[PDB]
Amino acid sequence: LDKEKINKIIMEATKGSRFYGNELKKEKQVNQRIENMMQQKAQITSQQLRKAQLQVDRFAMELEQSRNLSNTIVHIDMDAFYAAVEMRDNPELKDKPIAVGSMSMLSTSNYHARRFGVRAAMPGFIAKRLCPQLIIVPPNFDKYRAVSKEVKEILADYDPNFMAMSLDEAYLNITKHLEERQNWPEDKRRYFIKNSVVFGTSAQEVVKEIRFRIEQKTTLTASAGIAPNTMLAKVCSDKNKPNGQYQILPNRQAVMDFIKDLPIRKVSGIGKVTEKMLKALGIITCTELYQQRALLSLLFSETSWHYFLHISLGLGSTHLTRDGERKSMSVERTFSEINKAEEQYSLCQELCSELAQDLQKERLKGRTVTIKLKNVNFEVKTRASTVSSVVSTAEEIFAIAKELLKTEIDADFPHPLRLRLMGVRISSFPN
DNA sequence: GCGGATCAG
DNA sequence: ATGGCTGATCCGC
Ligand SMILES: Nc1ccn([C@H]2C[C@H](O)[C@@H](COP(=O)(O)NP(=O)(O)OP(=O)(O)O)O2)c(=O)n1
Ligand SMILES: [Mg+2]
Repeated sequence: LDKEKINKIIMEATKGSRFYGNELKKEKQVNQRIENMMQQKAQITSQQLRKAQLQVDRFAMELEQSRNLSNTIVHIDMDAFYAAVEMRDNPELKDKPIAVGSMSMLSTSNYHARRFGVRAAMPGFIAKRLCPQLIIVPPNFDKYRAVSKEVKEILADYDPNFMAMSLDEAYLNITKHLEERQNWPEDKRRYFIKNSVVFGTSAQEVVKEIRFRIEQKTTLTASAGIAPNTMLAKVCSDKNKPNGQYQILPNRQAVMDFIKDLPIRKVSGIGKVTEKMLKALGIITCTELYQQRALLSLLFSETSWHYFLHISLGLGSTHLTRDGERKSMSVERTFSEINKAEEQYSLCQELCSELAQDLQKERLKGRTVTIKLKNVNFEVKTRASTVSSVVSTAEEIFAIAKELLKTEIDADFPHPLRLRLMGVRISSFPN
């Protein structure tokens, strides 16, 4: 279906909804935040812009001098992961469009179904408008976890200190392995077909191994990115997707050749809002981001333009820092409307218990309980409280959450809170 | 330390 | 009729 034809059908089915109303209310809150930045741009002198340009360029010269091309970074991302698993274990779905999820929401969709515009985080009922011929299969998360365990076993060979970003996703540092691999016999890098095949000593080949072995072991395809830093690897991982690789060779020129015309949206970290904000300054590509680096040092905060500059120069992380200890744990749930207050407490109590049982698992305890309430027009509130004593049991959490919830019900009194979603988070763990 | 928001997969 | 979850972080206050 045509790109014009898609955005129309959604607008047809979506217009008038409670959800839709909130999306406008958000888009207005966005556009206002744009217009303010513009009214702030207007009041910048050529002198300030100059003073900035030297400040940024002194920093940029520090970053460029610290650049590091000596590491080899691989990013693996499974192709249509949940869909592919369901396709794998049901041939009848192979030549056909599908989506994993419910009528309420979709986790993913196979490439047959994207051609109709159905994708992740789209509700099922809308995807059925975009394609009535769509088969929605409920998610089997346990299978997906098990598949992930099968691939993480492979990936351990090449980097034991690899880090996984989800089930389908993982960065690897293959520098220590590529070093060892140069002087390996063909016997140590031969794999039989499920007849025998051997793979080369190059980075492109090591990754072809990984992708091969995965397809043998799981009968599923993955794409990969090869580059000197994580940020980069992550971008090219999506370039030849599905079932394909891409390398940025470790030399300054090749890096910059790619960056040159790369849209900012294709970077991990730059989402829809930031795209629109930077688009409002005529910044769409990564060289335009470099050009305006002075302007960006005055409009955005220190951490933001620092980040933008790393991106501008094609820098990123080159060692995979081990997964640190968690800083929060949470649970939330959607339901058909709840307005009777006693039911809202009972639900809060259930979420609080679940959250308690999750902490029990990891033997953690915290000081800051935070509820989350979403009403039937999709407006989200959060309410927190921090306590002196560390808490952990179902009761203690509920004790604190009950009061926070009370404060809210009393606030609208006599009106009932019309909730569609409630949540409970705990945070502020020890040092 | 809080609440609202963005982003990721 | 049906518009998800969990965790991390940032911005402004
Ligand atoms: N919003 C989202 C995004 C992804 N997911 C799940 C479904 C995906 O199969 C899995 C991995 O996401 P992903 O790598 O971004 N894309 P996916 O594997 O579906 O296909 P490709 O983008 O690799 O072609 O996370 C989700 O449940 N909710
Ligand atoms: Mg994927």
